[PDB]
Amino acid sequence: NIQGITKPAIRRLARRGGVKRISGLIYEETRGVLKVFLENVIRDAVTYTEHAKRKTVTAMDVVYALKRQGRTLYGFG
Amino acid sequence: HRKVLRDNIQGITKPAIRRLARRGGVKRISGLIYEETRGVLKVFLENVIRDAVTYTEHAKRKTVTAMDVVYALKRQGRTLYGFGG
Amino acid sequence: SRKESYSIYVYKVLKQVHPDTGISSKAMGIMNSFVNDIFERIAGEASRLAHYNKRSTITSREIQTAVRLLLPGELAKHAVSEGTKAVTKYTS
Amino acid sequence: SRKESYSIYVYKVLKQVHPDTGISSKAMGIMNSFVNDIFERIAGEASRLAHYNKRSTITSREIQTAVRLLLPGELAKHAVSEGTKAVTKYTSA
Amino acid sequence: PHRYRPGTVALREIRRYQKSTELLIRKLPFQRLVREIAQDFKTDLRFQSSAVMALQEACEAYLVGLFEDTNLCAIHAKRVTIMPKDIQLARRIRGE
Amino acid sequence: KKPHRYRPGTVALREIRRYQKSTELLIRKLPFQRLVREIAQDFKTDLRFQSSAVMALQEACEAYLVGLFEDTNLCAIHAKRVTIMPKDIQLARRIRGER
Amino acid sequence: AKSRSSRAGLQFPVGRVHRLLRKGNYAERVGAGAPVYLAAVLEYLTAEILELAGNAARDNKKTRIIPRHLQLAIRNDEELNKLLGKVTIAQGGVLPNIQAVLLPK
Amino acid sequence: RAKAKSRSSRAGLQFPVGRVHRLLRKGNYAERVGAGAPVYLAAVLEYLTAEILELAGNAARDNKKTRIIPRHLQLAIRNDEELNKLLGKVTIAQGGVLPNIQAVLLP
DNA sequence: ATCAATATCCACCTGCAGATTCTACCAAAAGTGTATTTGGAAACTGCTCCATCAAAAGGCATGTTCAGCTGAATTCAGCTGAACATGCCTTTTGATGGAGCAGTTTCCAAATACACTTTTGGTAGAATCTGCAGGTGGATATTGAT
DNA sequence: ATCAATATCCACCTGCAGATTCTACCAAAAGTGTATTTGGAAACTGCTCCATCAAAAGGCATGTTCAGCTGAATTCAGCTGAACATGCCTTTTGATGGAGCAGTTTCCAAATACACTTTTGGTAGAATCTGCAGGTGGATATTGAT
Ligand SMILES: [Cl-]
Ligand SMILES: [Cl-]
Ligand SMILES: [Cl-]
Ligand SMILES: [Cl-]
Ligand SMILES: [Mn+2]
Ligand SMILES: [Mn+2]
Ligand SMILES: [Mn+2]
Ligand SMILES: [Mn+2]
Ligand SMILES: [Mn+2]
Ligand SMILES: [Mn+2]
Ligand SMILES: [Mn+2]
Ligand SMILES: [Mn+2]
Ligand SMILES: [Mn+2]
Ligand SMILES: [Mn+2]
Ligand SMILES: [Mn+2]
Ligand SMILES: [Mn+2]
Ligand SMILES: [Mn+2]
Repeated sequence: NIQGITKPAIRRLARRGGVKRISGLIYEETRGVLKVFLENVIRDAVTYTEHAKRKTVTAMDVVYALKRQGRTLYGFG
Repeated sequence: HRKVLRDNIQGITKPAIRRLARRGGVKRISGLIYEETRGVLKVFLENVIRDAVTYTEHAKRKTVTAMDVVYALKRQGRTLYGFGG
Repeated sequence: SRKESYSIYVYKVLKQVHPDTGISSKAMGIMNSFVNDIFERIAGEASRLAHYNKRSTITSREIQTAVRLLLPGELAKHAVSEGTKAVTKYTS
Repeated sequence: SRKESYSIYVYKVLKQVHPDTGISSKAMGIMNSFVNDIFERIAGEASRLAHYNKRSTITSREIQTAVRLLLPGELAKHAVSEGTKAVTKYTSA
Repeated sequence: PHRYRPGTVALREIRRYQKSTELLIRKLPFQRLVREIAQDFKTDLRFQSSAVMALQEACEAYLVGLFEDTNLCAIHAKRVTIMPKDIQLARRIRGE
Repeated sequence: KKPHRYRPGTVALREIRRYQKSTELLIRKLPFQRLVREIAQDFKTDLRFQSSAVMALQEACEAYLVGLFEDTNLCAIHAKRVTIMPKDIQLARRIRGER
Repeated sequence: AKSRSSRAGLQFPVGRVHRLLRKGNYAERVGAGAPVYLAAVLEYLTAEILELAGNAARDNKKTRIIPRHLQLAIRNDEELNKLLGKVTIAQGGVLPNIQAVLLPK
Repeated sequence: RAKAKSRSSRAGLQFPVGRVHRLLRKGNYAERVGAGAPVYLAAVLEYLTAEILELAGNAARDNKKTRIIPRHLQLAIRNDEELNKLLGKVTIAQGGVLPNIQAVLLP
């Protein structure tokens, strides 16, 4: 499912980041980087879900998971 | 009172900066690094000391304690071990 | 059935500073996040200040020291002044 | 004046894992710092867990979740097993 | 036939995507990835709609910021092309 | 009849190994103490310091600088240099979030 | 008869802030001036952000502030940017900024 | 009146359960503290302390020393992926750094 | 360094859907009045450490010479990545049920709080115990001129 | 490829600064009993999600062509490392007052507690009114030909 993150979507993110020219090997590298990040956040978000004895991951569970990883997110409280 | 303290950032000598860089793995050093390093350190030290003295003043003390510095380092994300009790 | 937020107070401040400007729902949610974030930052630092000094009370003095620690530069000086002015007006 | 520390408990664990090894006072000061840091980390996260879930009690369940949040990988699983073992041993009087 | 020179459209794309705010990854494949990752930690999970959006806002903000740092690293080496070694240097210095 | 001379970089490599094996503080104690007191005095006059507070500050500042010289070195090597330069420090501090 | 907010000259709620301080496990006791001081600081910071962001909404012919305006307001102000340096504003995007060496010629 | 049985001994622990309980009670973490919480916390702290002392005693034996010093703690922490991650933002006073020369610098 | 052609960007328009603002009702939160308690400031004061000076030798900073080798500057081809037309399939959008959790309220058994009392584990300082820091010298490895 | 120079490695040595053990007082943990609080099992009830199906739009995958960027190769002057003479100022240990933390006691200004009233903010639907989907026309920039 990580290949569902397509090369043009990765280019659009790089463009938002100001990048003009992109090596061909970047797309697989970005997928590996994204996967680690998503795994770390989701691992904690689910730990919060289990603690509340819920079966539904909430926006708050994600917000708390992002916060304790130093990446505070505004807009979903 | 003591003789007034001035220009002490120059006490951070080129050989001490070199030794610090060696511990950091650095083999070769541009001539301009020494003045840059002093400015970076001055900013770092000022920031920690500012917060340390805020804790001291809040406690209504006149003596900066090790704990005041530990607390200042901690709230800047640089937790320091070894200076408690 | 009843969920609290800072939205009406953010709206009241907005109308003081820009009387005929509005705010979108999503932008309001960001403002709510912002107030709660700063509230926890200052209250958390004030709690540690009281504990470090073995006091059981959070006073305006702990809030002021927390503000000096947490806010940068000029923002701190204007926040300390606003805080001190509000306490004075309230005390009279 | 009377100052409390974790020094004697660190020393007893040291003697369990290395019966003929000592420790310098500066290294002991690092161990005390370490114990106090992790204590504040776990208790702080447990306090938020209880608050998020509108509980007024920090129970061993909050300690366990905080440990799962705060410790990486294998460390978490070994700490959870020791923690769970100590509580079961403790509740059986 | 009309053909822009290499890099003219890239610069147009930078300007376009730095002025806008919409999400750049497609919704369904990201939604599918989140659930797959979530399965390896706990099975049978449901997700609030807004939780998936929070995760997508966070991952894109993270990737954009990382691409900015990666770009500085490429430019530092006298290049205009980002390469995996630029991402790796940037992630090493970030402490990741 | 020629006096012995090591090649440029051989003594530098000897020093890396020497200082990465040891743990002593690398800035002289008394000049560091004078620096701390000068900076603190400009924030509040008439301060005293516990001896261990000056030492805590020196431990923290030397670890910070060593860590920064590590990142600075990676940046110089990334540009195919073995010499660290101010633009390496500035890049490292920019990516670290200090700038 | 008068809310504590109005006696302090504030829009932000003193009563509610006091209650949140009491129930957040910050300390066994909360003095009377602390929620007034805290409410005033929060009101001030909110005013500072809404001022700069209201500006952004008018420069693009909008009656309503949106997150992009908050993001431009925050990131173009050195102190606000530092205070919120580890904060993500959803739907805020980034500042327009192309490194010079990438421009043509 | 019954014998006093230490809560540390009842849990099979070296770290002090009673003291941990008091520190939890007075740190304003919650209005109430459950009976198993200080037992679980003390056991985790004891476990992690054993993990660090195990590796640090090994490092001190690798340099033929009977006494652990901060350098051994630092070598122990930074040579272990998980301890290094847990203490990633921690400075160990007098710990120095790991030997490490980038390859492109060797002669 | 300019012209002619081409393509994209950027205001500006209407008309209308939908997001936001507006209004009124009402649990719940905030405020009030009155009583009562207490954390902690003020005023002491004992007693750690902190500031400062002192002495004196040698560890180390400094400033210089000189030359190795590095960074800077330049050229260029071959290979990669950008731009683009094309055509296909994944996503998007919409619809429809219904399965499944959150969420809510109530009520005791079980849990934790806390004043009082008893006991002992943990601390400070004294008394012992001992690694290892330096001090020395020889084997070996590395380095660099030859 | 082989010597001299030099550094680093590596055992060995002991006494004393620092670590460990001893000792006795006592603060805090534990025991007891009683008061108070809470988490959770039971029985629900709407409401978000998940599942399913469907068409079609528009975004992606692909293949082709070549521009221009990256990496390689090359040259060189001048920067920075290595080595050293010179001499200063850091280091170490101690003295000596005394600044200022801490420890203790007393006692209110400010805190909590509680019954009761007043007000407010959240909510939902109606009533407003802003963006925005596309379409247009001009601004502006890019590109190739000179
Ligand atoms: Cl107060
Ligand atoms: Cl428990
Ligand atoms: Cl690469
Ligand atoms: Cl530079
Ligand atoms: Mn063992
Ligand atoms: Mn009463
Ligand atoms: Mn009292
Ligand atoms: Mn000497
Ligand atoms: Mn000199
Ligand atoms: Mn070179
Ligand atoms: Mn070519
Ligand atoms: Mn005993
Ligand atoms: Mn030795
Ligand atoms: Mn007593
Ligand atoms: Mn005095
Ligand atoms: Mn109202
Ligand atoms: Mn449009």
